[PDB]
Amino acid sequence: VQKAHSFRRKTRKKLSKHPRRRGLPPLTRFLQEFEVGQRVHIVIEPSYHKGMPDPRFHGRTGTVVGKRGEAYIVEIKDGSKVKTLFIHPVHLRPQK
Amino acid sequence: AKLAVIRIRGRVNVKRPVRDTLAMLRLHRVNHCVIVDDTPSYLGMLQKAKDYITWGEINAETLAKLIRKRGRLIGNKPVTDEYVKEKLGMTIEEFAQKVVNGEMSLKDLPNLKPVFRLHPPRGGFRGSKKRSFKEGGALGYRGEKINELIERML
RNA sequence: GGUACGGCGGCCAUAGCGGGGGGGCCACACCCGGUCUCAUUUCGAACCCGGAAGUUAAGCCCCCCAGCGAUCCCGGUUGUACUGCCCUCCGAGAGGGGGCGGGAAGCCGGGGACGCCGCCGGCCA
RNA sequence: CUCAGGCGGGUCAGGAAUCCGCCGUAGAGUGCAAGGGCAAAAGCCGGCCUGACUGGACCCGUAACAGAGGCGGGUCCAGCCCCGAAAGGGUGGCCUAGCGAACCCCUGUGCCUCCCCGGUGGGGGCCAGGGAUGACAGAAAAGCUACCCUGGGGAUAACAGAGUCGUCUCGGGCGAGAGCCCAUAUCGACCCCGAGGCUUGCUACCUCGCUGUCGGCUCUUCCCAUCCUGGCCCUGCAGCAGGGGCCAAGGGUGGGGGUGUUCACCCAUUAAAGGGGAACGUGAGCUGGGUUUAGACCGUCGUGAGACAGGUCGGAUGCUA
RNA sequence: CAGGAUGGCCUCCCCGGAGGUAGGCGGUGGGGUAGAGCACUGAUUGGAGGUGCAGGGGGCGAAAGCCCCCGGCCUCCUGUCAAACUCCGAACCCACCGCCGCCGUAGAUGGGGGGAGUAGGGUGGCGGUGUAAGCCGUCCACCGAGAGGGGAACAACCCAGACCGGGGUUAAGGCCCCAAAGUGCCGGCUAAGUGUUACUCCAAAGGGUGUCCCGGGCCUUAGACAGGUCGAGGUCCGGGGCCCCGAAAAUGGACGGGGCUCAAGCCGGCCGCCGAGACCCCGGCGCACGGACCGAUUGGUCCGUGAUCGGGUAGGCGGGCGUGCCGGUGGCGUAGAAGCCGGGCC
RNA sequence: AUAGGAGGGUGCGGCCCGAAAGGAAUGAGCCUCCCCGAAGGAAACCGCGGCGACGCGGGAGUACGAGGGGAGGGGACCGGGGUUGCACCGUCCGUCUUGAAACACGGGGCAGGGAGUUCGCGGCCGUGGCGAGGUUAAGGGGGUUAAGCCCCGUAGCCGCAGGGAAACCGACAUGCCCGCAGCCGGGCUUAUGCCCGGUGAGGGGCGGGGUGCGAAAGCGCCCGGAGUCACGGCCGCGAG
Repeated sequence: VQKAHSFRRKTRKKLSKHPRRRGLPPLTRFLQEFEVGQRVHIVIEPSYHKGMPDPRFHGRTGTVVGKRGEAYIVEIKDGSKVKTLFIHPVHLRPQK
Repeated sequence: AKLAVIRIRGRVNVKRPVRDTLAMLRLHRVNHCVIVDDTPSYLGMLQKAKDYITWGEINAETLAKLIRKRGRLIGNKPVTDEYVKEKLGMTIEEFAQKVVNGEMSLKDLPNLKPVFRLHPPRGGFRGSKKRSFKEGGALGYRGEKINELIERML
């Protein structure tokens, strides 16, 4: 039986937190800041449901090209297409 | 250290990664030899393509004989002592000694092709091309013994 | 510069749970009383307001431990289980094997671990 | 503010009504499946509210890479507001389901427009919301054909071949036992390992510009897992006989009753009246009783045309090698 | 649903002008598969302790309740599990950055336009399913769309990817004859024609004082075993190699055949030869790109590079050969046109 | 008239033909001798290693080697063709199909005939004319044996201004940056060529502007002049 892709399809383990990490995350990731041109990894925080990108892009590394409101604008290369995502800084991690 | 690498197996039933590794190593055909360094990147490439090549350490005498016999320039012109002396100022033996020592590289000789197209060995390969040299075949790393094979293939 | 003083924090258990000993210049508390501010789906129990009669019993501060939990290092199991590439290697089959490259989990023994760090203020000097 | 559950103590009060204390990482709850997330909350209890609003921009998913009508979601700008001391939050439900093109019609609102011009009634257009197509990327819609026809298909069934052996036929390993004692004279539970392609099934690999079916008659040949004939071994083999097994395929294995039957049953003989393969051997050798067209009857089912792997009567067999 | 459309994959032309990433090394991050384990969720054998715990069975009491057995619920020990479990956790894969390597100014990455074909795939490894065959996906290696040399013939297995004329050496593999190359060498095994099979084809459970060996115990050279007498090794066990029994099919017959026994079989090694269009060399052709020189309509001659050009179905693109007639231009023919028959040359 | 494969492939032998068009008495097949020579490449013999098959150093990169040249002798064939023999190899042609020799379909022989054509609309390319303009249609005049040839013919169509359903409104003849080719200056290089710095058409990006929706911000489309006609070709759609 074919199943169409949805936001939470096959995310039982991808979007699950460690038992010892249950609860609110430390505020450093919430309040972290980035500059245009910086490269950041995408690590979705399951507890925060705002500004979450599609889980298909979890684990990828993109580049910051702007900032709208509280969310950062991240550009990724899916195959040959350029895809633009609006990701909250809590879901991002600096490279190196 | 300088490593001589010779392709052993053919161009059929070769998967894309190994084929592209061989193309980057410039070993497009059987009985073709190249000289590279023992840097980690080259070692990783050799490990990736280990099932179709044999490589080893080459000494200065073998390198000089290989340059004199199977070395060629652009247009497949032979490499001669007069040309080597005119371009660099020393003999082929001294050039090979310096290259092996690491004081210069083959690219220091102008218009020198980086691929030596060898001849099939005299008496043939003394092992099956499906096993490794350690088991008794003709594949993989064989160390200093690559010099004997190069001698048999000129 | 000293202090068994406090406020705001970072990593978020190698930091927790449970035990033993010591301490109050200051400071933090327990504590005394509910007119005023504030509240009980009753209760000044909490929260709030006004204080210093008494206490270091405990919250707190300092030192220690290895019973539980967690986790770092070393040795054995062990290059064991598993695994990437090639193969005219064996096997009736199931499967296994050779070469090159990686490599656990758990258990046993010996150590570690009862947190580390940033900014500032109070008191004394 | 902290849940579920548990322990100890309490007038009726008990397993279970209400209350005090302690342990209690969520073992509860979050409207509804499951997964994920939630502990000074996203749960429970209260106060005040309608941001489940208006005009727009960009982006992700359905639909990776890699095209998309419709739909869902995310990040924001502006307007008017809600809660709060403030920070801050609010574009429905903590996240992932609960739904739908064109044309036409209804409603809201405030603009444009209708053939020479102007007024009126009426019509048309732009924006927003709604009425559904579940075969859910959106036809309005019941059957028989055996009187059937056409184009095709070994992309696809029935007969036959091929693969497989669950099933079928035939063996083997161990030995609980039954046999007056004694497992193995004979039978051999519960389990386990096989051979054959002689039953049936499964697959759909060859064959639909045709490879003519079942049974019977005629004729030829082959296998052994041997029914009799030849020779042996064990015995719970006294003899006459029996039971089990071994070598052995030269020869034989017949005649009749009902039934289209193969098979099975029965009769009188017999040394015995064996099982199978050869395109389920053999229709350019025969017969045509059954099956499987076109005619007809009965029973059942159907409103009906009609149908029945239900019976019943009749129903063509081409040849100059 | 035997058919179409949008994409993916092919081909031809153009713009633009400096980067690109199939392979590797190191780094910054992501993951929960294999394996493993019981710390949640659900299973799972027995025992010990605690709890009367709303259970049941008896004895026992007017009645308030006792005494045991069993059962339930917790802790520990013991023995086992999980595709819809995870306190752990690889190999490996993916994203990004620096470097090595390779490609690119003889123009890549990228962009625009023209033309398609393709919507039945197969074999092979892996995963779900099924007794199996098979069915359904996945990996892109080979056939499809692929020559040559081998496996006896073979689509798929091995070598190998191919312009033309020659020379040489190797690859798969092979060397008793068929059949080119050894009745080749050293050590051991088999007595069954077992075998003579890399794979497309190949029979098991259970047994064998049949043989060749390894390891571990008891007695153990007139103190062992077999029958107080002899007077030298026996007793048992667990394993390894080859072989044997288990082992029955239909036209006459299959190691390819003949045949082969200190092999022409197997096991551990070695030596020399033979063997492709593969690799090397000489000569020739074309193609792609760049260059010089020369053409009154697409071009022509020559040079330079090609280890990094030369198979090919669907399909795309370029050049050339042939036939009837028209406008020109130059001609042939009764001293023999067209046509036809057999030959020479290009 | 003792021999097996789809009737063929490679090489040569036997028999036979062989005037011309192919070479050749200005010399053929053939015989002898000399020089050079790619990749490749022995052995007699001597010394040594190994239980052995055998190997190693010298001989030696020698003899030989595809091919490239020269000289002498002889004097008529060589190339080519018909048939057949030997050795090795080879299971026909077209077609659907994953898969054809097929027990899958179309296939007695030969000769002639036989299947992407025409129009209309549209996209694109090769070339040519004119160019902010381009081009004619129907038709008319001249001339001609003639329908060929010459001139005229602005109606019409496309373009020059776009946005909007409509009413209606109504834009850069270059303000700035980056920058390829080309040009200029300098350095190195025998030269080609490379590098640095300016200027830079075309190209890319800002800024500004017209209009639609909006209270506005803000977005969509458009704006700093290249189009039009003709010939030929590919394709899409409708006609058989």
